[PDB]
Amino acid sequence: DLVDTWKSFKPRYKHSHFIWNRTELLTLDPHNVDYLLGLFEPGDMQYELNRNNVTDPSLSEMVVVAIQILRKNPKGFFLLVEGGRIDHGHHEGKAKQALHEAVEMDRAIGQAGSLTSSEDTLTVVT
Amino acid sequence: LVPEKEKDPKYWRDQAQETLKYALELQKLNTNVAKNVIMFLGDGMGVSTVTAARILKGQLHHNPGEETRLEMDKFPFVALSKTYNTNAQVPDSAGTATAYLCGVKANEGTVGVSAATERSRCNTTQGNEVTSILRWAKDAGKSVGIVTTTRVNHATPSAAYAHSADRDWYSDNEMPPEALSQGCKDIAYQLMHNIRDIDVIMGGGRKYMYPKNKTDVEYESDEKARGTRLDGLDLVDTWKSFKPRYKHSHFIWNRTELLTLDPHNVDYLLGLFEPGDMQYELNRNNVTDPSLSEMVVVAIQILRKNPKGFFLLVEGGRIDHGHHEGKAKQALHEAVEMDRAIGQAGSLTSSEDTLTVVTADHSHVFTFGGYTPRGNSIFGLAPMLSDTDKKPFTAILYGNGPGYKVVGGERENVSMVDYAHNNYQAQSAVPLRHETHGGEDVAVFSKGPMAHLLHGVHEQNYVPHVMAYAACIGANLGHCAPA
Amino acid sequence: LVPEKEKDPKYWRDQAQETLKYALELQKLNTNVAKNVIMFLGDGMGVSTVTAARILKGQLHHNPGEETRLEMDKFPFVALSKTYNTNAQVPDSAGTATAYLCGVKANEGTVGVSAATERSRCNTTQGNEVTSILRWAKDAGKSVGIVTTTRVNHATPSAAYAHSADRDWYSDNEMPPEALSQGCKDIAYQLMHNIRDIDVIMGGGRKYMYPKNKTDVEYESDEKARGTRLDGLDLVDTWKSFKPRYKHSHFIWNRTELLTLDPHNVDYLLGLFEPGDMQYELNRNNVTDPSLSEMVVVAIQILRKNPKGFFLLVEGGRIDHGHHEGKAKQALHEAVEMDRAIGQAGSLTSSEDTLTVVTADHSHVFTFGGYTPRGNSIFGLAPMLSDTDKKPFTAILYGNGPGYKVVGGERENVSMVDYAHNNYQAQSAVPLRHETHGGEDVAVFSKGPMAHLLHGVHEQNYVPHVMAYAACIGANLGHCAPAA
Amino acid sequence: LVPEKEKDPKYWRDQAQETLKYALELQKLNTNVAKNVIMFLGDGMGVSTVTAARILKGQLHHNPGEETRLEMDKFPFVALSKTYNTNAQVPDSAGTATAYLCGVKANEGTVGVSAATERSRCNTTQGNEVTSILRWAKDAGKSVGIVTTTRVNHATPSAAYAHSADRDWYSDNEMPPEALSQGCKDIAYQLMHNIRDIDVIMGGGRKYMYPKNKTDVEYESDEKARGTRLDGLDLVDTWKSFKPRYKHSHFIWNRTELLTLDPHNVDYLLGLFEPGDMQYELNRNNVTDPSLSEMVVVAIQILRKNPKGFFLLVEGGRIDHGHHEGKAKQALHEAVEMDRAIGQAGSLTSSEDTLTVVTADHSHVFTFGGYTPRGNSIFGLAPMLSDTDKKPFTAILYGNGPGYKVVGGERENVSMVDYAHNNYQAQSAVPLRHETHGGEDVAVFSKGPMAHLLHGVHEQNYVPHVMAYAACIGANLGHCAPAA
Ligand SMILES: *[C@@H]1O[C@H](CO)[C@@H](O[C@@H]2O[C@H](CO)[C@@H](O)[C@H](O)[C@H]2NC(C)=O)[C@H](O)[C@H]1NC(C)=O
Ligand SMILES: *[C@@H]1O[C@H](CO)[C@@H](O[C@@H]2O[C@H](CO)[C@@H](O)[C@H](O)[C@H]2NC(C)=O)[C@H](O)[C@H]1NC(C)=O
Ligand SMILES: *[C@@H]1O[C@H](CO)[C@@H](O[C@@H]2O[C@H](CO)[C@@H](O)[C@H](O)[C@H]2NC(C)=O)[C@H](O)[C@H]1NC(C)=O
Ligand SMILES: *[C@@H]1O[C@H](CO)[C@@H](O[C@@H]2O[C@H](CO)[C@@H](O)[C@H](O)[C@H]2NC(C)=O)[C@H](O)[C@H]1NC(C)=O
Ligand SMILES: *[C@@H]1O[C@H](CO)[C@@H](O[C@@H]2O[C@H](CO)[C@@H](O)[C@H](O)[C@H]2NC(C)=O)[C@H](O)[C@H]1NC(C)=O
Ligand SMILES: *[C@@H]1O[C@H](CO)[C@@H](O[C@@H]2O[C@H](CO)[C@@H](O)[C@H](O)[C@H]2NC(C)=O)[C@H](O)[C@H]1NC(C)=O
Ligand SMILES: *[C@@H]1O[C@H](CO)[C@@H](O[C@@H]2O[C@H](CO)[C@@H](O)[C@H](O)[C@H]2NC(C)=O)[C@H](O)[C@H]1NC(C)=O
Ligand SMILES: *[C@@H]1O[C@H](CO)[C@@H](O)[C@H](O)[C@H]1NC(C)=O
Ligand SMILES: *[C@@H]1O[C@H](CO)[C@@H](O)[C@H](O)[C@H]1NC(C)=O
Ligand SMILES: *[C@@H]1O[C@H](CO)[C@@H](O)[C@H](O)[C@H]1NC(C)=O
Ligand SMILES: *[C@@H]1O[C@H](CO)[C@@H](O)[C@H](O)[C@H]1NC(C)=O
Ligand SMILES: *[C@@H]1O[C@H](CO)[C@@H](O)[C@H](O)[C@H]1NC(C)=O
Ligand SMILES: *[C@@H]1O[C@H](CO)[C@@H](O)[C@H](O)[C@H]1NC(C)=O
Ligand SMILES: *[C@@H]1O[C@H](CO)[C@@H](O)[C@H](O)[C@H]1NC(C)=O
Ligand SMILES: [Ca+2]
Ligand SMILES: [Ca+2]
Ligand SMILES: [Ca+2]
Ligand SMILES: [Ca+2]
Ligand SMILES: [Mg+2]
Ligand SMILES: [Mg+2]
Ligand SMILES: [Mg+2]
Ligand SMILES: [Zn+2]
Ligand SMILES: [Zn+2]
Ligand SMILES: [Zn+2]
Ligand SMILES: [Zn+2]
Ligand SMILES: [Zn+2]
Ligand SMILES: [Zn+2]
Ligand SMILES: [Zn+2]
Repeated sequence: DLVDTWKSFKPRYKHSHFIWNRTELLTLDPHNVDYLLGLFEPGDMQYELNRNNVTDPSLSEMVVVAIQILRKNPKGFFLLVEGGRIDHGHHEGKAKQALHEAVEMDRAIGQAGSLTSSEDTLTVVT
Repeated sequence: LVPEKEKDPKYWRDQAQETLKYALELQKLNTNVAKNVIMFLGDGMGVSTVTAARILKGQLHHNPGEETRLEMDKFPFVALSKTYNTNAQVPDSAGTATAYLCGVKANEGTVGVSAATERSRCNTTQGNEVTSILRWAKDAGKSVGIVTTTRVNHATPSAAYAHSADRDWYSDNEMPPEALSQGCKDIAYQLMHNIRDIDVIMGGGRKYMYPKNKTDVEYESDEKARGTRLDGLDLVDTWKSFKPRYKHSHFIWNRTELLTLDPHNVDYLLGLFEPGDMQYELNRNNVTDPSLSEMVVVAIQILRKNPKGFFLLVEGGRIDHGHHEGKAKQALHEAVEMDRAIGQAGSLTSSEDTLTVVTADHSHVFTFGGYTPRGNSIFGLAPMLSDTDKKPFTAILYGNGPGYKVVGGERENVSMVDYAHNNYQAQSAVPLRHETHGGEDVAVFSKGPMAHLLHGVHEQNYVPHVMAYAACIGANLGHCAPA
Repeated sequence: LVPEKEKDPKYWRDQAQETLKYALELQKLNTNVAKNVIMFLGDGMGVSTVTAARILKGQLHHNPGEETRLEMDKFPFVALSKTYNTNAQVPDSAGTATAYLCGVKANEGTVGVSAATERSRCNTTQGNEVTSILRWAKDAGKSVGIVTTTRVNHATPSAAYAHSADRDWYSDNEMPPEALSQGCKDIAYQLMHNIRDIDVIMGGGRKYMYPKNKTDVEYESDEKARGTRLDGLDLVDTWKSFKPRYKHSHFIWNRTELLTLDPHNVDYLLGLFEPGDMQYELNRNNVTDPSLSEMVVVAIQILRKNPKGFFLLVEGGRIDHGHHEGKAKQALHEAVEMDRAIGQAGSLTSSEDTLTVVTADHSHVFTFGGYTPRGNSIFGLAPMLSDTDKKPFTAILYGNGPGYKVVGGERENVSMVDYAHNNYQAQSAVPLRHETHGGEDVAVFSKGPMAHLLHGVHEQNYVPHVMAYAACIGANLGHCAPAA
Repeated sequence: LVPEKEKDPKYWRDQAQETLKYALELQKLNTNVAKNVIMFLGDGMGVSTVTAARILKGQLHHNPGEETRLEMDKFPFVALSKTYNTNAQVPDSAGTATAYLCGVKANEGTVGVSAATERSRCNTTQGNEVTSILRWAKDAGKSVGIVTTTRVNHATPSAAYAHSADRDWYSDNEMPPEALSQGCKDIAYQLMHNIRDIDVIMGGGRKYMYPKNKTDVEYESDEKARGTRLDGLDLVDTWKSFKPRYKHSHFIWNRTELLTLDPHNVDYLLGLFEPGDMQYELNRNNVTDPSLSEMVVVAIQILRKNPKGFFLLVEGGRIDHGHHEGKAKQALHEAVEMDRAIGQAGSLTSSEDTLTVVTADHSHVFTFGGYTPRGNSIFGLAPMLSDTDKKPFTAILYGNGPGYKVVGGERENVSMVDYAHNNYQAQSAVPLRHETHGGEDVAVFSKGPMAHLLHGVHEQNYVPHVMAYAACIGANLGHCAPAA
């Protein structure tokens, strides 16, 4: 049980949670969780156009609380964000899914820009 | 002798009431968290050895000796350790090291494996390994150190990192060809491969790292110091290879390089100062070779950096070898030198966040006593001759060992020899090439967070469990659990 | 050997974590007032003696041995005691007794006096006497008891009541004329006159209580069992003559009497079962004489009456004698017999209000090694022969003593002999008529109220200062003061 | 007593070469960054006070005393401090405090200001304030603490936080209406207002914190213990209000509360244990008042939470008062208390990252002499009588102070009195109500990072410039600068 293994490796004076649906994500107090495991689908998450608004979060919703947690460390943070279903949309030849997957990551890039500062945060998009 | 102050009862009552005051203050238990964790292992340092070593330390200062306090005599909490191996009543060096380093009593001649393993048979090893508190530390992000005066592949240090079926398998030169075909790796090879980020390693075992017949740097004129690996490998080069190229790693081999260093500048240290075991403190080279205290100091200085702390294992080895030769003056002087290291380590850290543990793996058949007067030199004689053979005898006597001397049915008249010599072998009851271990319990000295948990008569494997629970490392971490 | 269950790492990991769990609950420290105090003194039972005895107690049950838990092993708190005398690096039975009973360290050969007293000089006694915890207990209304298997005027029990410049002055027959003329009195006389209402006295030494040449009540024909006193006093009668008559004072001398008595019915007990010392537990007459455990239970049942509590000094006395003789089997069985009495005391008292200490006055040069296999008989042999002279050797070996045996040249081939005998003397390095003591530290075992006050490496005389603090007796009553 | 080992030349040579061996290893200098900085200020601890207190500490363990080693004696590096003020030759507690805590020498009676400020003239305070190492430490992000046995608004502690033109302005009750109307605020007021986040504040002065005529928590019936504040402010409440509410800020006033706190949970501590100064340790109430070592231990445990480090100012301040009263036994026993506290601090910190400094502010005219024999009680007599008047004299003798006593034209035959008494005032050359300070130099004891920088004869204001440089706080940050 690698979810158990993930929990066990963490010192339990810290707050480790693990979640799987969107309600648990938007309920967390980011100021109060140190370790988070969010696995929301058995395989890949659905396309944004096919997302279920109640059981599954968007990419921006995940990126926002992800930044809010990582900021607590005084030494900074590193964050890797993958709008990685653009590729799956192009592979299927469904350009309407690929472009909507791209717009969603751009919305996320805008949210990340509001939660950090150009003066001390470097953001690379490629 | 009788000091004048000890003839006054108020002195002994004043002393006991101060001790009673400190005992009451110790009720405020230290329930902090062991950010750092140091274990001092006196090899063969039984209860009889610590008392004689205490008397020796004071006698070096022209005091009677019995009233001296060792550095470890100042640790607040003392326990007794049942040292027996799972297959040996009188235990050995390796199987005990698995007990106090891994938490599992094992078989004689094995390190890092449970009792399911059989000695020298390798197809009992896989699936039977056990991990050590050194591994538990690094897994939790701490730094780790191995400092010793024996070889780094000797039985006691090897239980920190290795999992071998025979303690004799130093390098692959010392292995049977059957065991190579089964695909088993010697201890020296295992030092550089199981935990590839041991920050500090200091001790001996230089020739088990160089290819066979390759000359040694310090003793080129000698061949018993030559390399031993049929591998043709170079584990010094190999050591340097698993560290990130941008980190500061050094490798030293003499004393000058040790003190030359900037601890604030080294991330990974490797010191191998002799081809095999390091020279007795009483025989050490001031110029070329460091002492155990010197090595402990820069070891702690390097390991102090890690914000999550460190674990350090110091083995005051060669206490064991001294008794094995029957030369008690060497074994006692090795014990006093480890006590200097306990003192230095006590100042470079704080008891508030550093749990330090001092103990032995087993004892020896070492005794002393002839109703000797107060202040009598620990290597001196009893006041009376034998009421059986009208000859003097030394306070120190061994159960067995090479001190047995008989000039044809006649036990040696000791007033004709230098019994206070460094290499003198006190008499024994049964002659052997080497004096044997002892099955009696050993003492456990502890100071720091949760040091009070080592309280009574414990099985030897219980020791690392406590040090694990205090640092919040290993298989149980409920000490850091806000209940 | 390897027992099957110990091949699993889960067995050691589980067993250890249960020991950790108990040690964590030990943090909540017993701080109640010691209503009762019990001291067990294994005379000469050093660290190496207790382990060999631990193996013996388990091998008498057909188990390997090393995994046995002695009744004293179950005690929560262990400390180490520095045993040296003011006068001696390697201490004796008497000077150490003054340390752990009177709180002051003294010269070898003396009891109940400071180091200002010089041995065998009587004019050095007055002004330098030190009192015992057995007296501090009595001055606080507690009942007091002394149970031993040596003479009741031996060195160890006599520190609780006597003050002498020589342990050797058992009766007035043994003192020099200058000592008698100088005013001081023999130890046996002191047992009846110093503190004249000791509740329980048991052990040997009967021949020192009756006038000279008085035939013993047991051995009418044994000369050496005849009385010794030149005084003429019947010290058993002097004992009877000192008690309040509205109390029941019984003198007994055999085992049938001891178990005939009704505890809740007898107030003062003096039981002297042998002329000299008591027989070893292995040589003990099952009919005429009682075991030490049988004496401890009868002693306790009499001493629980007093509402204020009691103090009881028990002495596994003949362990020291066993090592002095080279007979490891006798010394080891004496130790095991004392441990049985420890568990006997743990069932008749509660650790809630009873502080129990088990320790020793000093050690011996007794060892056992040889890399013996797991489960090997403690009296058995080492697996290998001597690589020097090809002949085997026992696990148990001594430093010095009468076990030395070179047969006109070579040392004895012990396959021809009886090394498991009760009276076998294991080989030694230096031949002596009597094996000597060890200078090493000895172990302290503590359970009960404030037992945690004995924690590390301590001077020997620190022990009664702790017992007297928990019991709220002696010089310092701060534990019963209005505080916390 | 002439100890037998000291008659052997090899003993002194073996020892000297052992001292020589250690000094050679000290050449490997400790040049790490001083994460923590601790300063022990022995108020009035002259050079003669240190040797006298050293002999005292050893004689409390039944030793001769002169060979005894104080905890401060074991400090590696020693220096001398020129203690004069700009105002005065023989300095005072306030002007020196500005020197060794703010790095600037000042006029007597003026804490926290320079020599441009004239004493009692407050129109000269603005523009002349100098900040302390405690403020530099707070500005660097470190926790800061103040532990003393005097009022927390006394001269020595007030230099760490206040800027005042007069040491006598404890509260507004003791200020002149000119200085109050001119706009200046009390040391007590500045304690809660200048640095509002001082983590640990422990000592005396409970009365200078509460409105006038409020009764004390300890001594309700004492009129002299009632509050003094004329502006009606509960400064103890002002303290709590300035801290955030999620923080654990406690305030305590007796020993039971201090030893009951869990340091891991308290964020800001304020301990005020007496209305004014605290009792001498020889007069302390073990039930209601903590010792100076007990306060130092808990303070270090709280300040240790900060990852950036901490600064602690400890003041064994009543050494100075004991000398002023002419009572050496009090002043000497005050010093031994600070030395015990120094030993506790060295147990809770490491020399690898903690620079500890022990010094005084000035000395007294206290001497001991008379060619006393080895081991002579420091409070005892000289071995001979006077050549002149044939009466004995004590080893301790003062230059001036209340000890001056002539029993009608002739000085007092001290064989009639208790010269060893706790309150005995040894005789002086000139009668005064209070013994005066001394102009001689004091010692400085340094251990930890860069401790070797305090090396020779130094102006007293040099001390805080070294401690700040080692901790990378204040003006010069060159120790943490990257290159070299
Ligand atoms: C999202 O996950 C939470 C947590 O598992 C769900 O809440 C649980 O719901 C079940 C049944 O409704 C209850 O038995 C549990 O007690 C609930 N747990 C908690 C912590 O609230 C929630 O129902 C899930 N929502 C969706 C839409 O899947
Ligand atoms: C300790 O080891 C160092 C390192 O090998 C020795 O310094 C070397 O000395 C030789 C000739 O003296 C030079 O060729 C090397 O270049 C030196 N190496 C370094 C790293 O400086 C040093 O001599 C040794 N000291 C002793 C006493 O053996
Ligand atoms: C043990 O050897 C010593 C000498 O080393 C013997 O004692 C000496 O004997 C000679 C002649 O018999 C005397 O001149 C000396 O005065 C003796 N004393 C010393 C201190 O040398 C001793 O007798 C020997 N023991 C035995 C049992 O033979
Ligand atoms: C134990 O001692 C008692 C007392 O001396 C013995 O009992 C008495 O023996 C006498 C004659 O031997 C009888 O006349 C009494 O009736 C006995 N009294 C009692 C109460 O039995 C007893 O014989 C001794 N026991 C042993 C086993 O020696
Ligand atoms: C020690 O004594 C034993 C027993 O007397 C010797 O063992 C026997 O030796 C004979 C021949 O010497 C064999 O025939 C027997 O079988 C042996 N006994 C057993 C039980 O095997 C032993 O040889 C002696 N050793 C020495 C060095 O004297
Ligand atoms: C030390 O101070 C504490 C706190 O003020 C005192 O504890 C209080 O005692 C009073 C009785 O005088 C009780 O009514 C309070 O409930 C107690 N408070 C707490 C938090 O327990 C304590 O009595 C003082 N001790 C001394 C010796 O003065
Ligand atoms: C100082 O006082 C002491 C005693 O107070 C005087 O010495 C004693 O005087 C009495 C009375 O004559 C004698 O019995 C004692 O023998 C004297 N000595 C001692 C040690 O008590 C002493 O004479 C006084 N000195 C002066 C100069 O007044
Ligand atoms: C949720 O899903 C429904 C069904 O596709 C859709 O009508 C709606 O726009 C989605 N978003 C919401 C409710 O925010
Ligand atoms: C390996 O272990 C098995 C155990 O079933 C044993 O039978 C076999 O002999 C071992 N290997 C060799 C080469 O002996
Ligand atoms: C080591 O130093 C000591 C110091 O005096 C000296 O006596 C000894 O000869 C030296 N030995 C070596 C091997 O350098
Ligand atoms: C003790 O008694 C002896 C015997 O006469 C005597 O010579 C000596 O002076 C006495 N000493 C003391 C201190 O009483
Ligand atoms: C004790 O009684 C048992 C059982 O009757 C007997 O076998 C044994 O011999 C007796 N004890 C002794 C020492 O004889
Ligand atoms: C300050 O005021 C006092 C009187 O209030 C006066 O004597 C003094 O000269 C003034 N000093 C300055 C600098 O104004
Ligand atoms: C402090 O404790 C000591 C301990 O013996 C006692 O003698 C003294 O009277 C106590 N004093 C106070 C004021 O509690
Ligand atoms: Ca989902
Ligand atoms: Ca070398
Ligand atoms: Ca009988
Ligand atoms: Ca108070
Ligand atoms: Mg080893
Ligand atoms: Mg005895
Ligand atoms: Mg002051
Ligand atoms: Zn792709
Ligand atoms: Zn070993
Ligand atoms: Zn060994
Ligand atoms: Zn004894
Ligand atoms: Zn004995
Ligand atoms: Zn001052
Ligand atoms: Zn002053």
